[PDB]
Amino acid sequence: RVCPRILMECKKDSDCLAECVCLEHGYCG
Repeated sequence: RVCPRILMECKKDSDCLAECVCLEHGYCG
């Protein structure tokens, strides 16, 4: 669950850092 909250758009899970994931709204979370 290592995922600091950082408002950023994402195209896929890899676009985000740490174990964060890309939700449907198109942002990491």
